[PDB]
Amino acid sequence: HQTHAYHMVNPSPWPLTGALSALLMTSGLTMWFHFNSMTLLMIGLTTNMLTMYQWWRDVIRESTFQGHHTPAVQKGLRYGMILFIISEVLFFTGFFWAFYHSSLAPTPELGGCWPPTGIHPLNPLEVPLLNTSVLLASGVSITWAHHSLMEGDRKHMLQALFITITLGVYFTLLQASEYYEAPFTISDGVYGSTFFVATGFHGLHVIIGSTFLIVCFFRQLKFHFTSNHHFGFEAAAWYWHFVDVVWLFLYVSIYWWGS
Amino acid sequence: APDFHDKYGNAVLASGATFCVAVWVYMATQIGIEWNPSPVGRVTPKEWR
Amino acid sequence: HYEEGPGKNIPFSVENKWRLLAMMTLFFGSGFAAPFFIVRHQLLKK
Amino acid sequence: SVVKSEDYALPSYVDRRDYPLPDVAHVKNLSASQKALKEKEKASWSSLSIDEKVELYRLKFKESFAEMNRSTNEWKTVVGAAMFFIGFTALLLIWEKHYVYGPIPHTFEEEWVAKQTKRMLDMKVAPIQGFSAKWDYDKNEWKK
Amino acid sequence: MAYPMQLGFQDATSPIMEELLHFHDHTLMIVFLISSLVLYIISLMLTTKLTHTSTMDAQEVETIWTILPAIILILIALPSLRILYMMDEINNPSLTVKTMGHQWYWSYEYTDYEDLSFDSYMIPTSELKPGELRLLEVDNRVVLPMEMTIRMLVSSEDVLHSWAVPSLGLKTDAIPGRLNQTTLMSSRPGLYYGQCSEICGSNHSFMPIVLELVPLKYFEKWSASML
Amino acid sequence: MFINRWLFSTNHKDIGTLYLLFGAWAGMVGTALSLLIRAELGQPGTLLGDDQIYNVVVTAHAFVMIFFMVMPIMIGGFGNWLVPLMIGAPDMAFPRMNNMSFWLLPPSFLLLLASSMVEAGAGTGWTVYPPLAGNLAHAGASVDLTIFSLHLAGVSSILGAINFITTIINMKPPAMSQYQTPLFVWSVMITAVLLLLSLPVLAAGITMLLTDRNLNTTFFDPAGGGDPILYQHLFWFFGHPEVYILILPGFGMISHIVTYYSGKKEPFGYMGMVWAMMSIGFLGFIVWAHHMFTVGMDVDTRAYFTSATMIIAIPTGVKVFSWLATLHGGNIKWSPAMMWALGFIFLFTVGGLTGIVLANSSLDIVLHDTYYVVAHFHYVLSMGAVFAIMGGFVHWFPLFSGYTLNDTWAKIHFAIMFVGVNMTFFPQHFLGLSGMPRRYSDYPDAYTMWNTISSMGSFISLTAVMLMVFIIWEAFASKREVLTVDLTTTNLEWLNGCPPPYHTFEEPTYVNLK
Amino acid sequence: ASGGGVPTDEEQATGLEREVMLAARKGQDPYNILAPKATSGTKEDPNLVPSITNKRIVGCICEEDNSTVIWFWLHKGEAQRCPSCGTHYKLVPH
Amino acid sequence: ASAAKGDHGGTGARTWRFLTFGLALPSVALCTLNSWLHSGHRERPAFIPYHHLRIRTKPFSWGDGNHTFFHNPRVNPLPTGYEK
Amino acid sequence: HETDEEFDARWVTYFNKPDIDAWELRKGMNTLVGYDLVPEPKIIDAALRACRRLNDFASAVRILEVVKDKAGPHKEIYPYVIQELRPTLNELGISTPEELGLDKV
Amino acid sequence: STALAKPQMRGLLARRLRFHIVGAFMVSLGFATFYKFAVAEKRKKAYADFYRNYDSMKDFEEMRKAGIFQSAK
Amino acid sequence: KIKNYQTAPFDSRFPNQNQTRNCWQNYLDFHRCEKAMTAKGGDVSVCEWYRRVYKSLCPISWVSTWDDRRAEGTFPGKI
Amino acid sequence: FENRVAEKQKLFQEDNGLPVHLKGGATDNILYRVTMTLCLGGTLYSLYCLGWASFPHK
Amino acid sequence: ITAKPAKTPTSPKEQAIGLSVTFLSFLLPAGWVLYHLDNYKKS
Ligand code: HEA
Ligand SMILES: CCCCCCCCCCO[C@@H]1O[C@H](CO)[C@@H](O[C@H]2O[C@H](CO)[C@@H](O)[C@H](O)[C@H]2O)[C@H](O)[C@H]1O
Ligand SMILES: CCCCCCCCCCO[C@@H]1O[C@H](CO)[C@@H](O[C@H]2O[C@H](CO)[C@@H](O)[C@H](O)[C@H]2O)[C@H](O)[C@H]1O
Ligand SMILES: C[C@H](CCC(=O)O)[C@H]1CC[C@H]2[C@@H]3[C@H](O)C[C@@H]4C[C@H](O)CC[C@]4(C)[C@H]3C[C@H](O)[C@]12C
Ligand SMILES: [C-]#N
Ligand code: CUA
Ligand SMILES: [Cu+2]
Ligand SMILES: [Mg+2]
Ligand code: NA
Ligand SMILES: [Zn+2]
Repeated sequence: HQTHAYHMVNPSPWPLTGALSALLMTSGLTMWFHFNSMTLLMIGLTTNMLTMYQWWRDVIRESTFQGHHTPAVQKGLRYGMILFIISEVLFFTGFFWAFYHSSLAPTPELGGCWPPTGIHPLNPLEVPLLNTSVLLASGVSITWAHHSLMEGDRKHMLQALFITITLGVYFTLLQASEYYEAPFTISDGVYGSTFFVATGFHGLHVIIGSTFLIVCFFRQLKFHFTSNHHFGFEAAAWYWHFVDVVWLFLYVSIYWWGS
Repeated sequence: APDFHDKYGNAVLASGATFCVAVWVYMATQIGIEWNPSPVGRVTPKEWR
Repeated sequence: HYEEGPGKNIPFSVENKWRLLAMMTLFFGSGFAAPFFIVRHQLLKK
Repeated sequence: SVVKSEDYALPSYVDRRDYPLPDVAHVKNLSASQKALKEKEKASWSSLSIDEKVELYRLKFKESFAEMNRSTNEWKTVVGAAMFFIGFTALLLIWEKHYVYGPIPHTFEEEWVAKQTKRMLDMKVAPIQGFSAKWDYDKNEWKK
Repeated sequence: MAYPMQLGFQDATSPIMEELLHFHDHTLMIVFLISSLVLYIISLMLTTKLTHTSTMDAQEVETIWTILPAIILILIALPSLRILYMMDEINNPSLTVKTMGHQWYWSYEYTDYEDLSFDSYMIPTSELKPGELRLLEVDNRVVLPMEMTIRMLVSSEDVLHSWAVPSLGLKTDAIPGRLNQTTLMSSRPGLYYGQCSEICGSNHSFMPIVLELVPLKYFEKWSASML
Repeated sequence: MFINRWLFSTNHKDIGTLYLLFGAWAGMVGTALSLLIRAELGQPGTLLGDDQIYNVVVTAHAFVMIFFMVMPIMIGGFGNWLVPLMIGAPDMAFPRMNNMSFWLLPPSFLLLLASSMVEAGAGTGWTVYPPLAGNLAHAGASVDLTIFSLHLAGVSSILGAINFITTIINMKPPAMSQYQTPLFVWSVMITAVLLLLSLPVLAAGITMLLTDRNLNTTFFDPAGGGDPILYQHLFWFFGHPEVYILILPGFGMISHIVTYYSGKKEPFGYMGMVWAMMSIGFLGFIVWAHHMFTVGMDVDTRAYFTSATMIIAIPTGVKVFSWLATLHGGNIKWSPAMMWALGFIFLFTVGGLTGIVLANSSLDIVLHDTYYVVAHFHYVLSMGAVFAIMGGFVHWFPLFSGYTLNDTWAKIHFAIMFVGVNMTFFPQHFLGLSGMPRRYSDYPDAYTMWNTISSMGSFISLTAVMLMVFIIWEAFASKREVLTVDLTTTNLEWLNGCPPPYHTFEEPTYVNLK
Repeated sequence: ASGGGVPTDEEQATGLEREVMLAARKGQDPYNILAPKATSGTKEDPNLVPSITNKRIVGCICEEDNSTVIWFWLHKGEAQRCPSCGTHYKLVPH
Repeated sequence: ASAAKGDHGGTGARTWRFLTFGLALPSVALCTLNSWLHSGHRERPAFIPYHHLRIRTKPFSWGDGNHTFFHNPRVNPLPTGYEK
Repeated sequence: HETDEEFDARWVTYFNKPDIDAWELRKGMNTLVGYDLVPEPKIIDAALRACRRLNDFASAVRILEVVKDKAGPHKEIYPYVIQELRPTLNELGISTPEELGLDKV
Repeated sequence: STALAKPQMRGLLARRLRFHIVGAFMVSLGFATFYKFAVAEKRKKAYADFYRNYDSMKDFEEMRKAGIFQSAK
Repeated sequence: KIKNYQTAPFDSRFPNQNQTRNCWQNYLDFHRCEKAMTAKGGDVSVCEWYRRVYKSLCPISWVSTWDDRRAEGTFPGKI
Repeated sequence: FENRVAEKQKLFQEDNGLPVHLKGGATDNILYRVTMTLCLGGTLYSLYCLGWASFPHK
Repeated sequence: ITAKPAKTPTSPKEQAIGLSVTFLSFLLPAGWVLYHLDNYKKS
């Protein structure tokens, strides 16, 4: 019997299935890019989803159902999530560096100007501004959800979290529409490259963050959270504010200043 | 009581040194390795053009 | 639960030193040989 | 006496010249005569014989300072063995030269080198220090 | 060029390379001194039976250990940066020559007046003439006027390469879409050799650079004859 | 039971053992690649007759030695085994995520071997610069398999860094401050912070290379307004932190080994050692462009990067002099691990000093992309990282296994290695000063003598590596079980015996505040 | 504006989380979350070291701000002394 | 800034719901109106086969290799111009 | 810090404590030999008499050994210390390591 | 038999260190003087002596007559 | 008119190792000038300095590609 | 909906020695076998693809 | 460190076998490839 407060985790197959899913996704992308086949990639995406589902299912079993998340364990998970977010900030930093490198020193092939000759940027006061209001609003509603949960108010937590998710979905649909309507593409030199890869990774993170909020929504429906213990909600809110801040930097840098 | 080094250290040292010197001298001089030393003081320059 | 102690906290057996020699020979030998056989492979394509 | 693995959390004996009085005695169990010797130790030590004094020491301690600090012939084995294996390496190099390496380029032929040397001197390669500086252009010979 | 058993830099052909040699001598002396001092103190710490194993106070000796290295670094940086800025100083060239890297050869363009350009390939080993240097000779050398300040401009028409001539202290990467400038001034006539210095694929080892430094009037006539 | 224990592990010691096994196997791959390099160069002319293959061998040599040998051994192996024991913690913070950091590495290595097997390999240099690494000069799958290998190794280490930072911050005894944790623990925490910040930037850069190769982006292609030099910045913004990541855990192990075999209870100048590692970590992010002094950068930028790079010698010097001050007054035990550490101190000092030579951008013009750089970094990596690894391996092998090595054999091994690596790399200084480029499969004839000696040195180290395998075999073959280890009062990782039970610190240590 | 419906920890915490929460209410620390406060450490007033077995590792920070911690096994029985500073510790098994 | 609002008589769920419905969603509604007033297709510009645009160094891994992933025939010309 | 005399005096006082126990005897000698000095005869005298009060002949001999060891290559120190201690050695019947043969390797 | 004199018994390690750190310093000075003399100054003098009366046209004519140039016969 | 042109002089607008924009600017300037002169009926001879500078500095293939793109209508700079 | 967390706590704390990833019941075993089958089978397939791609098609 | 005598002592003869086998495991496969290099450049 232990007399510390930390969690000795049962031996688990999900690290191995996650690692193999990484092998299958990357060898799958290689097979798709070079050997005209999606098969390995589809297996890898499937096993990756299965791994994520059973791994985080088990974390819920260990905490809500078995009681292993003492305050010391929760404190470690807080550090873990903060450090993960920091690494994701630095990943985006590389794409912002690429954007500023190319736009501050536009080469002759571009016309020696930014935006390049032949590029017609989107109007930042149209859908991009709408998207900004959508994500900012969702940062307000997720804050309402957090306070409702802390105050023990089930119905208003669910309402505010549902509004937050709806806004995340609205952003995603608006962005998908903008992608389709944009007269430039990812193959339109470094303007298209920086635009779609940086906003595209951001959009993937909006989808990830929205999925995490949806997990929290169903856990809330099933009463998993207490008014004082709900780190999965806190982590999803931190991740959601990160997604909102990355958007604000994209909006100012690429859509507005880069127009 | 005497250990491995008391009993065999002298012979290991002597044989190992002798073997090492002999085989490196052989490798260095007898099997056609071209060390390409400096020609200074060694090569008589010869007309080339 | 699991075996504890010397020779038991490892994923390979050390119960017989000659079987162990074989296993270590295959293990480190395969790693050391691999680049030579990759070079051979690339030379044999062209 | 006999040290056991399952004893690892108990105070243990060491012979270290910087830790002269270890945490336990070398020998804890005493025979009848050893018990009598420890009782005699409570009287004047002038009444102990030399042999009794040595046995008290060897009950308390395993090795003396002179024993634990003794030098050894190990360096002969280490140096001799290292030179053996370095010598064995040259066998591998002989094998490589014989069976792996083919001829080197024709530019190492003695006549090529002699011509190349003259041409390096004709173009005054390294004329301040490195190469042509060592050639006497007046006497047509390497400087002494 | 380098010569057999060489230990140090090729002899300087330009004043800047002369500067680098004296600066390297200065820095290497410091390198030897610090390396030797460390080896010696190691051996001193390891050669006594005397002991002192109780806690030792550190803040006095750490002042020495930081201040002395900081001073030494400053004594390296000052001459280092002086050469850096002198390399960058304006010197107004008499001639501009471009070189374009390719897999696997250099081309050269001298277009101040006429449209002069040519390719420069390694002489294959089987075609060397007696006395010529394996992997270093080219078919068409970069003829240049001696004793004059020359602007080199370096680029590439495919992958990265890098245009180097050690005895002149030159190494400038050759980047497609970019025109990198360096300056060259040879104090002497002769033949000065370099080799491609950014890995560029399977024949990176085999695209060398040969400068042929001659008087201006010979350079002018060679230039005319190469049109 | 075998699969549960060794494929589904949630145990920091068994995972550490997996990493040490993986790293040792990778070290044989990386050593064989290094011998093929030196065989090609060991006489003038061509050995493989295929310099694309030579370039692939050079590239893989570096990736294997860095990503599959040094980082898994130092951080995955010694870090997992030792960090929880040294702070009295019952395991790592995320013991199951820790297992995925391990299991991502065999697939990462598989992708790298696949890159060398398909097409003509990735003959790029481990820098993977475009356009050589782009889809025209390296068409086909090899470079993409290399990119994906790096992706997986990057995820493994980023998650590992999250684990180590969290464990070290959160799981010490409540009375133990950060200034009461051992220096090896500090060294792993700082390495983990460097990994956390730097690897995402590499991930961004190689992802951009992947999309330029497959999605028709042009981040690095001037035809679309891109710039090959942007890739170099992103790569080296990671790559300079990376060289400090490769050495910092070695610095931590060297502190412990020198303290232990000096018979001391503590290293000299603990807080200065912490200061020095933190300073090295911080400065390690503001110096990267010294890998780019010949790309055409403005002179004031080259002056700044010269100056900032030199600053690092100050905290590094404090650590060297503090190791010397730890020896001072010691009851010196001439164990094989002590020999490794003493070799480390001197050979690391030599390589750090040639690094200070290179920091001078004006001299670096002539030395860049020559064997002088190769000599600099093999003194810090093959006589620094490898000597710290061998020292830590010899020192802690009895803790991990319960068995002792034969010390005479281990001293013979050290002696052979010390001769071999110095014969290999010392002459490369002369080759660099005299202008021999790196990444070359053959050289002008003048360079023959030093290349011949360097290649003969490489075979001496081969003999040392073969003997190391025999020495490990002899220890497990003879089964001399550990009894008593000195200095446990200041080396907590030994206090649970050899090997420690599967679960340690189930009851945590008692440490009062006073 | 303000129904309920969210469980509290008192209602729904379980397992070790609940044990820690209940013990804390009683001012007890069975899972070692807090640092113990030292006694004067004399042989008369030894530091009392709880254990669920008959030995536990002590780490002694002999003086405030020492970076070196001194580690040793404390066994059931007579009090033992830190080998560096001599301050006394006694095991209290339970 | 203090913004221009100003409650903090204690913080809570009621205030953040107030901000959600009183400021945040009205802002979204206004930007949604603004956007729906300036929607409607911009007339596509003359096609000019600029070499820094419509990059093709390797075929795309889908379709005929020559269409971007969210190709819009109305506004995205191919390297050879707009589709028919 | 403290004078040499003050240092020596608090070590003499340490070993002279009449009811010094075995742990304190070991702690004292094992701490003392960490310092950069060979202990003065007056310190060694007090430690040897502590050995006598603790009925521990062997530790008395070991203390004489560690005096010789702390002198390192300074071969003149140990014979001087033994000289200064001979009245105590005679009084307490302590044989030196040399008289017991314990200086043989 | 005469008594032995009291030798120094304290600070022997520190005394040894002090003495040899000073010796290490004096050697480093002595080496720096040698290296400046055998290497650095030798180099300055070799380059200054070489160029003092150097005639670049005479050098060129020698090279040209030896046949080394593509541009000059 | 300031002939005896040898090569392009130092230009404080472009003092650094990267001379790409120097080549580009003088190419633009020459062709802008040649446009304004051929148009307004004047003499391209006043454009000569820019012509000599860009011919000295610019790689042949850059000039050639830029000329091709001007003919094609795909030159992305403003002339 | 109703709060059934207590029922789930009873289930996952039952003293049956099952590891947490199987302690839900037989559906866990099915999902585990599907996942591991896809991973191991996919990995073998990836090795087949490496073998295929390692040769110009010989 | 101290340790027990070997539970399964490895005699000098046994060590010569283990060492020889270890060296041959490294040397023979690489030696075979390198000996046959010229054969490979043929195809
Ligand atoms: C362990 C890995 C490691 C480490 C720790 C270092 C440490 C340093 N390196 Fe190293 N380096 C590499 C691995 C490493 N390097 C690699 C792999 C490359 C090549 C990458 C590639 O191109 O593939 C490289 C390339 C490289 C370059 C680029 C050269 C080029 O490509 O042209 C430079 C330039 O500044 C450099 C400088 C330094 C410096 C100043 C240090 C400093 O941190 C050293 C500080 C240490 C000391 C100075 C010695 C101890 C100090 C004292 C005893 C105090 C007194 C000293 C003085 C006052 C000077 N390194
Ligand atoms: C049990 C756990 C999981 C293990 C799953 C293992 C699955 C094995 C599937 C093998 O099927 C292959 O699929 C290829 C693609 O993968 C086909 O290639 C085809 O696919 C392309 C497009 O979809 C076509 O363009 C090409 O003609 C064609 O070669 C090909 O006929 C076939 O040999
Ligand atoms: C960097 C790596 C360093 C490795 C150094 C290797 C040292 C040598 C190990 C010996 O290797 C063997 O050498 C034999 C020759 O001595 C080869 O036999 C070959 O040559 C024989 C003699 O000509 C024939 O009998 C055999 O059939 C033929 O395979 C054999 O294949 C190979 O395994
Ligand atoms: C049925 C449920 C009551 C939850 C509970 O107390 O068990 C109520 C309370 C809050 C409700 C949700 C919130 O009102 C937010 C959403 C409002 C939408 O109009 C319907 C779905 C929506 C998601 C609601 C579904 C459902 O009526 C919920 C979930
Ligand atoms: C080194 N960097
Ligand atoms: Cu061109 Cu290397
Ligand atoms: Cu660096
Ligand atoms: Mg380079
Ligand atoms: Na070669
Ligand atoms: Zn204490």
